[PDB]
Amino acid sequence: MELLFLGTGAGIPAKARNVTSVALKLLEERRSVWLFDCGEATQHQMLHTTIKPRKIEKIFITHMHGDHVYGLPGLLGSRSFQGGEDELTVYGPKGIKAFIETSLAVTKTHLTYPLAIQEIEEGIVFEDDQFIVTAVSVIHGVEAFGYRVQEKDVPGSLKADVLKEMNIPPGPVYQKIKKGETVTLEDGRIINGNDFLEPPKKGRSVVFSGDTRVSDKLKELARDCDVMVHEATFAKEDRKLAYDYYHSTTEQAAVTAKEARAKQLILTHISARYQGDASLELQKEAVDVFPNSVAAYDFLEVNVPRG
RNA sequence: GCUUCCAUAGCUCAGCAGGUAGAGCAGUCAGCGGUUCGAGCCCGCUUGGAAGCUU
Ligand SMILES: [Zn+2]
Ligand SMILES: [Zn+2]
Repeated sequence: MELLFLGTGAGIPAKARNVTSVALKLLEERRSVWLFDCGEATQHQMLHTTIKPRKIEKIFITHMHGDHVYGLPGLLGSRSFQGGEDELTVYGPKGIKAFIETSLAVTKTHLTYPLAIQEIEEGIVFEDDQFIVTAVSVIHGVEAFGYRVQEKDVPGSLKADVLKEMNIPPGPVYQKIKKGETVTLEDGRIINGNDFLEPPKKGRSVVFSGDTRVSDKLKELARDCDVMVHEATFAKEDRKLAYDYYHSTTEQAAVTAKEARAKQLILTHISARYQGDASLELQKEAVDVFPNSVAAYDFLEVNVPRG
């Protein structure tokens, strides 16, 4: 589980930072990549990385603003052109279906893969045996969301040495014991799988805030998460600019991660006003409140470790 | 440059939901790391081959 930042810029693209797009690498977990917002030139940034368009399984959109969506028709089109076979699921607010379908029909684009566009609302957006994604409404003026990718608890390691010692040879019965199933051995021996299993390991959690003002709903959504990817468009000084433009400051994002009891905070959606040298100042403004703060820059890779 | 299939006893390609290597002849399963109880098979990356590259 890795977080590759493709775009850390707010509103209009800059030479330093391209517009918003964060990739959630799940190659070991599910052989795929999950995108969090797809602003213009996301595909272009992807050409300088190991992430391939065909590797994308689902794209989650926070809000309909152009710096988060204008990369969608190009990325979807290229995936089909690279020989895309597997399904792609676009999650977004009301308007995303109109935007994708119109931009693909007028351009005369026929996808070589199935496209599912789910117009989401506050609650569980996607759920299966491995992951559970929940969206929550955020303060931005326009219909905006905050996502949480929650990895469901994995079953504990097999006490294989215990089985080997008990004259149980390694074979296809080992995966059945790993599930906890009461197995009937070749020589007629009944054993409970759960007895030879270590305590289950707690799953990882990444939170993508999108564009938002200081929100209590976002604090609750990011409860005890491994990595909180919060937007910090402005600095501590530009507090009034943040309110009037429906955004958050470095200090505001740091207070949220502190109260949510998050392990790490990554500041994204940074204004073009602040340069490479000024980025450290923004990071230190957040570090004073929440120490494990990182001000994200283009092509930043952050690993999400397990417990 | 990109994206997709090939590299296994000096040499023909056999292999299976991943269960501890099956043959013709005078086994560092290309390297390394990871996932896993366990990797030829799964995920990375580094090497050597082949084929596509119109929104
Ligand atoms: Zn934005
Ligand atoms: Zn916005």
